[PDB]
Amino acid sequence: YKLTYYTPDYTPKDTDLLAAFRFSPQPGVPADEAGAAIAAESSTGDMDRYKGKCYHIEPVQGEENSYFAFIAYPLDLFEEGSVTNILTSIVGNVFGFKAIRSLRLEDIRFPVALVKTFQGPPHGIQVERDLLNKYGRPMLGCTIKPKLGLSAKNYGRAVYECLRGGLDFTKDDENINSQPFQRWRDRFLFVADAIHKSQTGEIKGHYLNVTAPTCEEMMKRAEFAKELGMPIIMHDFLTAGFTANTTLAKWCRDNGVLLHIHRAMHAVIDRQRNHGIHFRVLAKCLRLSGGDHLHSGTVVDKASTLGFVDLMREDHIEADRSRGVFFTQDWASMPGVLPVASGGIHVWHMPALVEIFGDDSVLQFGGHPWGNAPGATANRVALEACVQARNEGRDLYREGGDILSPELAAALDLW
Amino acid sequence: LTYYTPDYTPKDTDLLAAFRFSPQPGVPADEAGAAIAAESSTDRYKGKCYHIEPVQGEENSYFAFIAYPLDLFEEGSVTNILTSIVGNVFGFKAIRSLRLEDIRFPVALVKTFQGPPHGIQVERDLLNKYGRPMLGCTIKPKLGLSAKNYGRAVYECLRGGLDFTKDDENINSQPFQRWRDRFLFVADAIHKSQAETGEIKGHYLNVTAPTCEEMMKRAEFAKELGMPIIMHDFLTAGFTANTTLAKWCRDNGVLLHIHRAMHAVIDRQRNHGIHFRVLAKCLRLSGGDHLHSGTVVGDKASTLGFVDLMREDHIEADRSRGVFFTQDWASMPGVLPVASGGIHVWHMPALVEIFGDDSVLQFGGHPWGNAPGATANRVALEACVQARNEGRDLYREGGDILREAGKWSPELAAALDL
Amino acid sequence: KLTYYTPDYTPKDTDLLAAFRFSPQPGVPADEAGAAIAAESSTMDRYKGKCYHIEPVQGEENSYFAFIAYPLDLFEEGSVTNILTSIVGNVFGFKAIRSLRLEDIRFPVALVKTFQGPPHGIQVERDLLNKYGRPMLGCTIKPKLSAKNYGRAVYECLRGGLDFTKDDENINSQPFQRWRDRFLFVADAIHKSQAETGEIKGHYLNVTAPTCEEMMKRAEFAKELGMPIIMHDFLTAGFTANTTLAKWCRDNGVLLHIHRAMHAVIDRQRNHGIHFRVLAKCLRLSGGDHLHSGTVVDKASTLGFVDLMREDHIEADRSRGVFFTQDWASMPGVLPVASGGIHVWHMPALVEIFGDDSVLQFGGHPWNAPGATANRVALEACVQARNEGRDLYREGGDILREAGKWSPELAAALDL
Amino acid sequence: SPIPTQFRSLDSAGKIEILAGRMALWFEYAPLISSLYTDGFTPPTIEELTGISSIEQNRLIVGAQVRDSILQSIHEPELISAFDTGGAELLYEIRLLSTTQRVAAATFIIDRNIDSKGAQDLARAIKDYPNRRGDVGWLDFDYNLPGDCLSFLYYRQSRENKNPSDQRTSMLLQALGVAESEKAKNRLNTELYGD
Repeated sequence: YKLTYYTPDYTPKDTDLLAAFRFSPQPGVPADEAGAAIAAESSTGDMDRYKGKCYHIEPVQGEENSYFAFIAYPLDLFEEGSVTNILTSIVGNVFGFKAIRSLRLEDIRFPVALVKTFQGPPHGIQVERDLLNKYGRPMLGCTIKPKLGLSAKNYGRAVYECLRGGLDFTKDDENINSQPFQRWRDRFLFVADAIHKSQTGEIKGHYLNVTAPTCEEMMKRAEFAKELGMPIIMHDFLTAGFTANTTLAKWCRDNGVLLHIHRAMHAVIDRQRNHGIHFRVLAKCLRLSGGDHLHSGTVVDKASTLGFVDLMREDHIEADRSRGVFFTQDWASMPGVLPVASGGIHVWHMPALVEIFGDDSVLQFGGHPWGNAPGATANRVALEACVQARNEGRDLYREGGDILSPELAAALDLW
Repeated sequence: LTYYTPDYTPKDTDLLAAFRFSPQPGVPADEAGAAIAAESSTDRYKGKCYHIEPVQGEENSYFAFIAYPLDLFEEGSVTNILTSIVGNVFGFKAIRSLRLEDIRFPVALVKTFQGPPHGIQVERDLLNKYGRPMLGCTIKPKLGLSAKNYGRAVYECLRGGLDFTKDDENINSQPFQRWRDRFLFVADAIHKSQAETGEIKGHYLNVTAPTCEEMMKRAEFAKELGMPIIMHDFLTAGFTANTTLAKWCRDNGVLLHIHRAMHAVIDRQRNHGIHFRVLAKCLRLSGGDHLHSGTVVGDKASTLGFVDLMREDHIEADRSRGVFFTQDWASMPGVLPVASGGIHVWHMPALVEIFGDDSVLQFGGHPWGNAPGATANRVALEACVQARNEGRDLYREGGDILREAGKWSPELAAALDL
Repeated sequence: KLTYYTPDYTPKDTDLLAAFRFSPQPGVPADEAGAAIAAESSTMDRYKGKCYHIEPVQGEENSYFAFIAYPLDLFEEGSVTNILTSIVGNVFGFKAIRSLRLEDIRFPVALVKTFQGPPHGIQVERDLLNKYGRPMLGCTIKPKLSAKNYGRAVYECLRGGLDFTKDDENINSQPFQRWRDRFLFVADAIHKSQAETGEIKGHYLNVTAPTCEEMMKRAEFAKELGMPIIMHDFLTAGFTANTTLAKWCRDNGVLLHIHRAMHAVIDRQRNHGIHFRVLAKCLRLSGGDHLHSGTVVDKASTLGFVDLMREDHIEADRSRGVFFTQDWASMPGVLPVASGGIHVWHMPALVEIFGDDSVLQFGGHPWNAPGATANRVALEACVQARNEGRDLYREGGDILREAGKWSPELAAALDL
Repeated sequence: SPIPTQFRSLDSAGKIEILAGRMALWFEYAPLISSLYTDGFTPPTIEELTGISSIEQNRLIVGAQVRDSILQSIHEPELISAFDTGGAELLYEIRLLSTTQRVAAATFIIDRNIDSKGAQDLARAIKDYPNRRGDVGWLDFDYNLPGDCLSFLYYRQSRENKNPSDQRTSMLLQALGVAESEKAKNRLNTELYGD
């Protein structure tokens, strides 16, 4: 019973779901025993058709009492189309297991057979480019400051200025859903007006936050955004839940509204390196549930970040342990998700961001010395300069200081 | 340190939170304290750190007490409260690690939440079960069974004496078993076992689902079949969905059972993440009549601490039990704790004394199959409850209480063959 | 042409494969013809079919097989109708071929999992009906008549011992009998029979209708009346309607019986059209708990169908008409229904040929209930004999003659 | 950027005109786009100017580079005489391989007449091969032949599979149809046909 959940000769099937875990066993507990235990607890704790199997165990190079375990799970154990069921089974209670000091989930291979039961992003990268009619470059946006205490009218004015000034998107603060000092219905009306009076001669939008306490309230807010002609909405999937996220994603596909996903709680789950769930797992799970855009955060480990960015954009990713990719993942033509870089960035860092992420991305910026429209201008200019330079073949890391209308100058002069 | 005020008294309407953290070398506790408040709140809208007491024993380990104005929170929304307090405060460089230990919800905010659909007293009245803790168990084999054979197992276990039988939290709807068929066969098993004993019995049908609509369909079917209780995973599915289901349950009269799968991901380590007691309070506000707490015998003080937090109307602060702030629940109903993990009749004495009467014990392999299983637990519990009522000491006489009962019951006598 | 016939291609696990039989026009090479089929049925170099293998039909001139792969991306998830327009939309009208027939399809797991499959499936269906250890019995009511008299015939036959009674497939709603009343009177017959015998009995109410809305109304009423099973013609009504009804059935707990009327139009001639085994697979993916397959009392081809619609995994075997190994990825099977030319003398063979997971639909007894009695006895006798170890293909005559002495109803049937 | 030996003395407008006129073969003007870019050029603008979209530009540059890396080493002139009209998309998938195994992979891919999908998967059998140091029958498939890398992939994918079932055997027959050594052949014959 302790063993037989570890079978070193087993070769995975094309339909198996595979997971890679890192762990540190309690002193006295063998690595193999711990591996078998993970497989048992995560699958059974004709049963041979319903049990997971640890097929490979190896030490983590450079770390004492630290091992990897690779476990296969039969396709039949997963509810079609459900992220919630996949996670409930895999990370349900194995993390509380007594023979292990710590456990972290590093990766999941979703077999094609399971990938095809999911909706995937409502639109995806190519569709979004066409819906927005924006090609050849990363998209830009920003948040609005002051955050709290603004009337809907003043908020709308700030949104207006930033969008008119040259940004593609403006984002609601994640902490303002509906508050005593500002109710969502009015924020939505005034923001929509700001878009109307700006939309330039090109499509612009605002990531209205439709995160809500109930499924009904969430739809109610989303429906209002649809009535107002809003091209995009956002949701905090790790605080709201995958059930709610999936529901919203289906709604979005039916109604043609792009969906923006904000990590919003991930540091709770994936920050420490020896416990919990690596972001790249959550990123794959999200791609299957829904969402057209996903915060990835910035780069400016690097390798790990680049790794998941490809996992959520590409159709086929070869395993490469140096980038944190444990299993080859075939996405079976499911559309990708645009990464959104944010935090600690300025026009100053635009060269690097363009070279690192390429064109299929969104760069969100947090003030400029002259109001906000010059802010938007400085970012719009900096980005175009970087894109054209990259097109010319210039080195955006070495020539970045040369690659980067006094709006941009004011920003560069400040720093 | 514009966010740290060493001399400040919180208002009765403030929300308070207690964090534990370890600063990067070079960073004073004062700065880390102020930083937590700043990152989590941003003058009328900023949070304020007001106390940065060190934790005894541990080096480079401190607490921070932060007040947040009432107006930073959306009425009635757990999702919003957590987003505002724990969304990104755990991600900045000044601190090596951060854990949230406690939250004080001001009355003014507590009253904007639904709370448990029924609560402890109503739930007993609906079930007509008084005096004792309730019993249940689950079904093995879990995976690979047909709906009919599953239904037979449910029937036997309930007929045998349990109050509740629980679905495997991992089986919502799968190729080997579909939820509609499970619901039909389980419901039949309940109706028959109930009719033959003259007493209400249930089954924690799992209505966890991939979408809000599917969740409702499952819940609605359970209602049509007359099922008194349903279950849901509040952490994996999340709070938006959980809150919705709780509202539905109140409107329809269905009790709601909450499973805590994946809690370990968030609260297993003691130096990072969110302590369960916080999640327990959040759930009491969102909804749920029953909640898995986990057992003690199959930290003791911290466990008892949150059990009181989710059952009592008023809990005085007591750091030795893990309670940082006095919490007044403003007459909101409590949540009935569910003990589980590593338990069988040998632990029955302790479980009764530890949790008292307002609890559910979820057991489990009996030598003579399922009804004997159920019988043995039913007897062991009644024997323990009665002994406690008499004044017998369950932590010392427990061995004899079970053996006397075992002599009376062949099923229990077999169960005690350990 | 050479961009389609690729003799050195190995199919991928995600490819949809199809096997066609054809006879080229004189002057046209077999390879060119195979390439043409792949071209007509497909297209962007990833959106074309590829012909990977061509071989002659043993024993026949101007008769070849061609094996064509199609990329997964070309097929709408969950849609039989999209698969069919893609595979059979225009190849049959192609000028360089005299005749063309589709023999088989391999549905890759990746595509199988996008379909609902049977509402309930074989094991669930037995549990719902609480019937185990044997084939099920039924018959079609003759005269193929007022709703009241119809209901009486149904009552007597079900009461007499059959598990199911069937509506004539051609009677939906007619001036002499309107469906709403047939449904009421039949439901009464069922309810009385069940109450009296203690068993579960049904009737294959025909819910085939001219429109989707009408189809639903008929199905909803059958549910209102507590009917466990309904009937539909998947070929005439078609797959959009069939799939719709199957979804309804799964949501509502009603079993679905599929009739195969008009299949002869499509597959009777051995050298043109679509072999029923293809249609049978397509139906398993669309929906249906029961399917008419017909009896044999080509045997090899019949056995092929039965495994294809019931097993989880079928190994390729050309002698049984199976061209490709088919993995159903745990999707449940469809219970086959034997029919045509059957009465108790064939009971031995039917039990041995189909095993327990089947339904036998019988035609005329000299004495209704005596008919049901004769078949119920004959079946139980045959099943018991099989379990004991008798050989039903040889001892069947004696098994029935002995059984005929237990119940004179059976003797009366055997006497004719 | 390096320019070919013919267009060393043209200006930017000369490059523009020879690009817009297609007045060469792809491996003759693919370096030119790269040099042209340095003198003020953007691909979205170039779609208006020359008229080749950015994906095609990138494919052309990478394909010409791979073709140069092939031709500068041991070979026979027949395949470079074959990579003259429409060889860019196929040269774009073998860019993952180092210069040594590149010329070996090109022979396979142009002899078996394979498209982009097979080329992507094949280069992958080669790239995944090295990190399977310990396995069942690993050293019986050599490394310097592409067919044997692909055959090892197929064999391992069918190796601990379901008992025959014409699924493991089907993958075995796929592996036997591409291998090109002799130890590989007698090992796969030991496996598929008779112990």
